[PDB]
Amino acid sequence: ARYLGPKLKLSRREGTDLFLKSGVRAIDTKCKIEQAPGQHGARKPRLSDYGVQLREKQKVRRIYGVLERQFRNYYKEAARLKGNTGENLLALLEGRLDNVVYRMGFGATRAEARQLVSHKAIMVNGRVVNIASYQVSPNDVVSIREKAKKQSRVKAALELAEQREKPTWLEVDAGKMEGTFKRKPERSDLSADINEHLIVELYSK
Amino acid sequence: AGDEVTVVRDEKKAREVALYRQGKFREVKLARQQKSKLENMFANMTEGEVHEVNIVLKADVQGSVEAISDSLLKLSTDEVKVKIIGSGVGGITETDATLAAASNAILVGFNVRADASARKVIEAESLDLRYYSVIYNLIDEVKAAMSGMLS
Amino acid sequence: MVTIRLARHGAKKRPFYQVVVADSRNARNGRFIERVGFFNPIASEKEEGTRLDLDRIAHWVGQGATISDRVAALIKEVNKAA
Amino acid sequence: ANIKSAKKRAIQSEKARKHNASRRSMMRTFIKKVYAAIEAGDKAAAQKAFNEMQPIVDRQAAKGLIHKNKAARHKANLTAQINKLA
Amino acid sequence: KIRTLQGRVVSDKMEKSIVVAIERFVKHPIYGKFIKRTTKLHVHDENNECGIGDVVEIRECRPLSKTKSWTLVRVVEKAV
RNA sequence: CCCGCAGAAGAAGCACCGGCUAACUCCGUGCCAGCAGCCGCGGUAAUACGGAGGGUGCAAGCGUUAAUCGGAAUUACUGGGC
RNA sequence: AAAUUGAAGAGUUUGAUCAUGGCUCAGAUUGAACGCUGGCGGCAGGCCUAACACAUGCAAGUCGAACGGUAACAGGAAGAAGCUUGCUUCUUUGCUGACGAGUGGCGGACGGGUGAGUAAUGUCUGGGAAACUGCCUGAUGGAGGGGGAUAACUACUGGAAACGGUAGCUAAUACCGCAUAACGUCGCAAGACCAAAGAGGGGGACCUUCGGGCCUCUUGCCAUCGGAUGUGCCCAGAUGGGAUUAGCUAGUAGGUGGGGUAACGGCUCACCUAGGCGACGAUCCCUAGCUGGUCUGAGAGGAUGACCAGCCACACUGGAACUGAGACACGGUCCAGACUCCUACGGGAGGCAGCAGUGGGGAAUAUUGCACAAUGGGCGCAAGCCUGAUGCAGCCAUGCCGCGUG
Ligand SMILES: [K+]
Ligand SMILES: [K+]
Ligand SMILES: [K+]
Ligand SMILES: [Mg+2]
Ligand SMILES: [Mg+2]
Ligand SMILES: [Mg+2]
Ligand SMILES: [Mg+2]
Ligand SMILES: [Mg+2]
Ligand SMILES: [Mg+2]
Ligand SMILES: [Mg+2]
Ligand SMILES: [Mg+2]
Ligand SMILES: [Mg+2]
Ligand SMILES: [Mg+2]
Ligand SMILES: [Mg+2]
Ligand SMILES: [Mg+2]
Ligand SMILES: [Mg+2]
Ligand SMILES: [Mg+2]
Ligand SMILES: [Mg+2]
Ligand SMILES: [Mg+2]
Ligand SMILES: [Mg+2]
Ligand SMILES: [Mg+2]
Ligand SMILES: [Mg+2]
Ligand SMILES: [Mg+2]
Ligand SMILES: [Mg+2]
Ligand SMILES: [Mg+2]
Ligand SMILES: [Mg+2]
Ligand SMILES: [Mg+2]
Ligand SMILES: [Mg+2]
Ligand SMILES: [Mg+2]
Ligand SMILES: [Mg+2]
Ligand SMILES: [Mg+2]
Ligand SMILES: [Mg+2]
Ligand SMILES: [Mg+2]
Ligand SMILES: [Mg+2]
Ligand SMILES: [Mg+2]
Ligand SMILES: [Mg+2]
Ligand SMILES: [Mg+2]
Ligand SMILES: [Mg+2]
Ligand SMILES: [Mg+2]
Ligand SMILES: [Mg+2]
Ligand SMILES: [Mg+2]
Ligand SMILES: [Mg+2]
Ligand SMILES: [Mg+2]
Ligand SMILES: [Mg+2]
Ligand SMILES: [Mg+2]
Ligand SMILES: [Mg+2]
Repeated sequence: ARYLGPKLKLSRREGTDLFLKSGVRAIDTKCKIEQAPGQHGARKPRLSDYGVQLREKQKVRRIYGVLERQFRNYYKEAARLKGNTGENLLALLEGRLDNVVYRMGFGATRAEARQLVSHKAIMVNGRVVNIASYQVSPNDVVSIREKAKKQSRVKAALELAEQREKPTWLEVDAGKMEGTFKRKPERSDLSADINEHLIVELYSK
Repeated sequence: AGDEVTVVRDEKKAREVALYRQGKFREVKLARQQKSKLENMFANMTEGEVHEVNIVLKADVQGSVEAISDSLLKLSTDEVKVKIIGSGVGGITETDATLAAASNAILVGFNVRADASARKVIEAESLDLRYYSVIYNLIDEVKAAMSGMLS
Repeated sequence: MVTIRLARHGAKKRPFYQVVVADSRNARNGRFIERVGFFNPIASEKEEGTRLDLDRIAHWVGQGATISDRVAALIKEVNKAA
Repeated sequence: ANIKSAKKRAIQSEKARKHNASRRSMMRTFIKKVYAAIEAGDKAAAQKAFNEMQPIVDRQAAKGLIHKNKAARHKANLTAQINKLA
Repeated sequence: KIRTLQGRVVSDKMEKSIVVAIERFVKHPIYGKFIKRTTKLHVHDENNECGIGDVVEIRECRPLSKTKSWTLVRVVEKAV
């Protein structure tokens, strides 16, 4: 299952933008971010250590749209691999098809990218893959079908992705509406707002 | 007994239909029983002269169970009551053996028999099993049984 | 007697046969002396279809073993290939 | 029994049984006679009994009624005894 | 070439038979303290040449007798 | 396994919110009815009982119980004392 | 290159403190059960309790190329008879294809099920000598000649039945002699002894009674030494609790001689010795199928043996033996016991812990399904037949896993 409910409430709880909206309007014009949801959202209670670790984990999980068990499997796989586990799991989450195809600029929201994917609108290496949680390999080539190449939402997506910051390990051609995922990033290319240590100490109890 | 029989089309829905029917029936029967019990517990505070006889009944067919229970319950009198604990169709099994052994009752087999499992508990327990094959003799003996309790 | 027979492995609608030297009196998946190779009637063209150790086959046949039909046809096909 | 083959097998097993009984009976009769001669002490009679017995064990072992080793043991022990006598 | 074990005589009372203790010295599984265990065996000897207090050499053989499956090879040192 | 048809159209519940332990306010009773893993709530100011609004965690599942190990260095060889 | 990178605490005794010490909670996991709720798909799993008792259907056959044979169906033949003169009843013929019953060969000792029993009669590991083994394979040879029975069948004849009894009654790779006998057996040697079976396919010439002889090919049978495989036997170590279970043992421990087994052995008997085991735990009582592994744990460890695979034991309970290469035998035989059923009361029949399924017990666990298309197994030269093994399907949120409800 997925989270089908209101979206800005997640940001309000977490206290920071999660990019769960298109961006046509600034987030502040839509909601009062500083106040937490609920009637008692004005108050700011104490948050214990376990609380802050849980909040960090929840932030990551909500930002990448993953349910609990899948996240547990990701953590286990990262622990099994070599190197710093935070780096590996960050690579793992970014290896999903939804995050990549959104990051290539073919959609407005990760939800929109996932809805495109589940409807057999994309190929990798010329093979149609509808499974959202598919993991991509380096030098793989991603493209959209000609059948759904006419979608106006994709067209506007190709434009609104422009004002965002563009990645370094990816190459995208709006001319052929396709992309190449040259190599997997490390921790460095991602936001410093993500504290992996709290997640590590949380799960490793 | 007497329920209407119909052929149905599909498989999965029949189980749910039957279970839904069972739930409401259970609800209603428990409702009547506990309504009576709650209403009349404190009314039962007074006492009087009453002769109660408890029986547990095993009969061969459904209609036979109905008939025997009906006869015994209609035979009840204001001061002489034949309160059947519970009856069912089939053989006399350990549930009936330990049920009759628990309460002050008797196992009566009408055109049915006992089984080894109930048999062991009965011989260890000294519970009384009464065997009859004719309705008339059964009524006669039970009538004697209740009429002997008086005074 | 000892014979070379096919033992089924894998999953439903996904057969994978081991090539086994075993007593005929044991079950299909029962005890056996030596595993020799494998066959896969489903594998795609980009993957090896079959593999057998021919030397051991020769050794056991010389010892006195016997061959089933499918195994015999398999040896015929592999000898044709190489 | 229940199966046809079971009945037929029992029927023929009975026959095999009485035939084996007869042949084994002859076998023991002969060994008893040679043992009695051995206890008697007459070397000529002992040798004669040994020679009339000798073909019989070999024939019966040939047909499989008694394994070869049992006949060999019997003959070897009996000749050992006859040499004990003389 | 023949596997052979060396042991101490403890019983020459039996006719054409002797009893020998084989002492083995091994560690404990979990505690690690080295213990000294013993095995008693019945050995066949044909001239009753052994004596109590000797130390001898024995080897495996067919079941020459019940509870008698080892045979004397050579008397290593004598008692007294 | 593939292609076509129509329509957002045929499809979300469970437990918890006094501390341990992530998440609070009012109404109804008044050591009663009740809760409870432990400390312990309830005698008219109940974030602990019942209802409601809000929130937290899981999800085609959610809880309770049964059972083994861990926490237990609480049988201590690694690793306890008189 | 690679095949490990592993370790958290909190509440609770007192006016307050430190310590000691018990209790409770946070995590994983299950053959799970119950409550509320419930869309799809993929893989797996599903009587843990009464080794309680079972209705019914199926679960072990095959070979006419071993044999006497026609019980059925078909083809041919005389032409029976008919007869529309070239179409159809009965008139038959083992004549042909085949094949009910029967003898004979191989197989039911494998595959499947269960864990009642066993503290070793088991298992795990590493060694060992005194053993056998059908079907498979290597070598050397052999394969001459006879004899008397029986089923089937025929005619009778008991019993309620199960099942019988008598007489005639025919053959074979069924049975039994004789010849021949070494590299086999026994024996120091000398010596003495031991076996058998044919069938089918095709055919020139020749014999020829066309009975087939005769030629050739294939496959069967006998003996002996080998290989591969299975099984039997022995040794050391390891394999629960109870010392409020301290002594146990007289074929018992040895030895000589007979006997027995495929094999060694108190395996069995006669006699002689007086021994043997036990605090390094005997004997006795309770409990228990074992292992490769599974769960947990940082590790050492603890608990456990559902599924898969190897080993053991059991088939209503107790006892015994035959047949057989191999059993002291789930769907074989005999005896005793209980229980269920049939009866003319004179006597008889039965064994799901095999696949479905029923009753009962329990908190709790399913379809009286399709097919031999594939793997594997038995029989055959082969075609082929059999297979509730196995392949696939049906029911169940029991679990892992992926997807949607925009
Ligand atoms: K019988
Ligand atoms: K002959
Ligand atoms: K919907
Ligand atoms: Mg899921
Ligand atoms: Mg097996
Ligand atoms: Mg024979
Ligand atoms: Mg050592
Ligand atoms: Mg909090
Ligand atoms: Mg509550
Ligand atoms: Mg207090
Ligand atoms: Mg109030
Ligand atoms: Mg309330
Ligand atoms: Mg609420
Ligand atoms: Mg620990
Ligand atoms: Mg510990
Ligand atoms: Mg202490
Ligand atoms: Mg699909
Ligand atoms: Mg014929
Ligand atoms: Mg005819
Ligand atoms: Mg036939
Ligand atoms: Mg059998
Ligand atoms: Mg069972
Ligand atoms: Mg060994
Ligand atoms: Mg006669
Ligand atoms: Mg004749
Ligand atoms: Mg013969
Ligand atoms: Mg000679
Ligand atoms: Mg001869
Ligand atoms: Mg154990
Ligand atoms: Mg004696
Ligand atoms: Mg002797
Ligand atoms: Mg047991
Ligand atoms: Mg681990
Ligand atoms: Mg361990
Ligand atoms: Mg088991
Ligand atoms: Mg039974
Ligand atoms: Mg028995
Ligand atoms: Mg035999
Ligand atoms: Mg047995
Ligand atoms: Mg059976
Ligand atoms: Mg009987
Ligand atoms: Mg069954
Ligand atoms: Mg029940
Ligand atoms: Mg086949
Ligand atoms: Mg059949
Ligand atoms: Mg499902």
